[PDB]
Order: sequence, then structure tokens, then C-alpha cells
Amino acid sequence: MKHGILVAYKPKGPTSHDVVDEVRKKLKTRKVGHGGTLDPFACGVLIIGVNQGTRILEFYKDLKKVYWVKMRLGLITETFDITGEVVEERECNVTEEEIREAIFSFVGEYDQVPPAYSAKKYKGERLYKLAREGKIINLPPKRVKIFKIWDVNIEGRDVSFRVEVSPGTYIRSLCMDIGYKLGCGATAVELVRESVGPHTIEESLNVFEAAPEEIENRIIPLEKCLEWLPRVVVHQESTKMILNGSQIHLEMLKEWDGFKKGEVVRVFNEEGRLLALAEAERNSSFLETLRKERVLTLRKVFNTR
RNA sequence: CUGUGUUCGAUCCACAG
RNA sequence: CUGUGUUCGAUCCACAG
RNA sequence: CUGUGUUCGAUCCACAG
Repeated sequence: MKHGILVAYKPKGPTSHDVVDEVRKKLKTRKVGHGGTLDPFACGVLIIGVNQGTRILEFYKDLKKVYWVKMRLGLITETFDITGEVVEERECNVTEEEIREAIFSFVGEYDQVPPAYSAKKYKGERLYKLAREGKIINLPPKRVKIFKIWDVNIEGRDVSFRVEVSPGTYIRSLCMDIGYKLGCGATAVELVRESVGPHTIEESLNVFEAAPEEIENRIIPLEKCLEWLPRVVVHQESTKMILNGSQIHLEMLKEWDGFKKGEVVRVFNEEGRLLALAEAERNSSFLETLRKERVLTLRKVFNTR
């Protein structure tokens, strides 16, 4: 029984949960989830968590993503994408030059209003369910960050480019906003998530065409997940303790790799096994122990694996 | 269970209570 | 170590809903 | 939140033997 992360590739068409169902089917495993939804009209990297691996999916919410969109100027739909019923389809009269200005004025952070067709909740209900009911909601804007936009290609009302964004950013909203700047509206017609954090589309596995054995070999085990988080090893004797829920004290330790207080770090078994993820109670340099323990606070323990 | 989250058809995953 | 914790003493894990 | 966990799964505290 494997535990870990799978960098899946979702083709255009399937819902993100369809991908999860393909993995549950091929691996004959019930515990599967994803770490960030990709709309049905889009394709690209979709992080999949298997077994105990579902327990570290939360860590993918805070990573940066890189997107390659193509939008059509002068077109507006209800969903903000090509699958939505068209609400308006005018002829945007703008020059490559303004278009260029409007797209790069978004660079830097700004306050983005999420699409009515989204997974946000309003009084216990999904916003895309209320929208199908015809209740179009405009939630408060969220502080978003567009780190950079490159590979811009224009031709007609067809504009495309790549963009690295912060967590919580909707490309569909971005396209509509740029269109608003140009004052004519724009709608996303193709969207490709080329990366989520360190995981790229080049390493993604299309689970729909892969046989169960390769999907299986493709799973990244826990010990190799969240490699961007600082490591920490404990004495091969302290393992059973930790696995029992024992917090971590200076006593039970060994080697560490520096960590700013509050930092989430992964506790290793010095035999390699990942025992748990814990939070830093202080800065790791304070080897000052002329006396007294308490060091890392238990966040998640990987019992039974 | 209730709630929230994730780029929209997670009741299915996560997190909080 | 054994008993009791006065309405299942406190708390940490994990699993389930 | 509500339940579960071979002296508790693990650690404490208060009383007494």
C-alpha cells in the first residue's frame, strides 16, 4: 500500500475529481484526493494525493502556479470561460500597444474579485451551484499577486501569455479584468497549468492513458515530498515515542537544518522514515542547553503507513 | 457532523470545530 | 507499582462521522 | 464538534495504599 504524491496531468474535458476517480480505479485505493482544482476547460498539472499522502495536500495550496492562457477579447460569458453561455461578443477596437500596456499593468499585486463560478462557499453552498441556479455572486476582492507575465503573443482579439501567480488567483478573473482595462471584456479560451510549485507538466502523468503499474511507480513517497521544507532527524530511539504523539524536545534529536520559528519541518527517523511534520517553537541555533526540551510542536504524525 | 478551503459539477479530498 | 479520580481529572496522537 | 483506541494508543495531574 503506497503513500504519497502523484503529479497527474489533466487533459481538457474531465473535472478534477474525474482524475481522482481514475486513480482510485486504477490503484484500487479508496483514499485519494487532489491538491488544487483545475477547471474542466483547462489542462495541466493537478496534484494527487494517495493514502497518507492526502494528508500533505494542504501544503500545495500555498505554492505558486504558472499558467499559459489564451483569451479572446470582446467576448464575455457567464463563467468567464469558453464553456459559458455567451453574454456579449463585441469587436474590441484596440491597438497591440494598449493591449500590451493593460496586460502589464496587472503585474505586481492587486485586488481580484473571484468568478461567480467558483468553489467558494456562501452560507454552506458552493458558488458554482448557486450560479447554475442563476444566483451570480460577487464576493469581496482578494489581495492577489501576479509575479510576472511573459511570452505574450497577439493577433486579432486572440491574446495569449504565461503568468506566474500567487495562491488564490483566478486566471479567468485576470482575463476579464485586463479586458475591462481595455474596456471591452475578455474571456479565457484555453488554459494550461504548466506548474504547481516545483512540479512541472513535463513530469506530469496522464492517468487516463496510463496503466495502473506506471501510475503506481509514479507516486512520490512521503520521505520525498515537501522537499522544500527543512529536514530534521531524531534518535532512532525516539521514533516510537513520536509515533505515539509525544511532542519533540531537545533531548530527542540529532541533526537539523536551521529553521525560523513557526516554520513547518519534517521529522525524520534517522533510518529514513518520515515520522511527522512539526512546527518550530524557536530558531534552530539555540544549542544553548546549559539546563532544561520543547522544540518542535507536532502538526501531523504518520501513524500506520 | 457542521463550517471553510482548493483556478467550477469534492456529497467523495484537506483543514478547523 | 496498586486504587480512586467525584457528572467519565488534564492533555497529545490516530481513526471514524 | 460527536465518538472510538489490548492498564491509554501516549503523556500528565490530584488523592490515597
